[PDB]
Amino acid sequence: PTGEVLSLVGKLEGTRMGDKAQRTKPQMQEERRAKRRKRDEDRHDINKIDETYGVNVQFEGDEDVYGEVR
Amino acid sequence: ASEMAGPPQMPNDFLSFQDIATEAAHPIRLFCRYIDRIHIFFRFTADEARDLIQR
Amino acid sequence: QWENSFVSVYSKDNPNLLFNMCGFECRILPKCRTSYEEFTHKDGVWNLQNEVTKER
Repeated sequence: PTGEVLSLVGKLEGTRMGDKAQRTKPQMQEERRAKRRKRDEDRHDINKIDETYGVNVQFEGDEDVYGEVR
Repeated sequence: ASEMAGPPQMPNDFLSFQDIATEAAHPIRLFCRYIDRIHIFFRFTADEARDLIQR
Repeated sequence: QWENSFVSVYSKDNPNLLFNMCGFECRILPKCRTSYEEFTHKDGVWNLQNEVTKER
């Protein structure tokens, strides 16, 4: 059996195309929901250079972090 | 061309027509233009077919 | 050029139509013309219906 790959014609009637084809799930859904909830909380709360050397802040795809369909 | 593109004020879809009679009146009923491939489809009446054969 | 073209005819004589499509040869056959033991066994065909008749 391992010598060569058998032709599909013999086992064609075994099953159908995409018999075990399952759709995918979104990634970081919980994190996106948390970001959306925090942003909505801030939104409804809003609606309702010193001489120090270290004063300046430390200034260190296609995924919607906010989780809202623009 | 106007039938297959619709009036300028009322554009049509890819494969559609203003009315069944309007599409069926002309010899051509469907046109598809690829980058170089052309596809056309006629529904020819018997008298028109005989006239074309004679011509 | 005729040497590199394709024509298909459907009438009382020829019951099928041939399309080359986008590099895929597909033949359309109406159900109202021939039965030939019609059945739903293979997935290589496509079921096409009418808007009003709502039947294959």
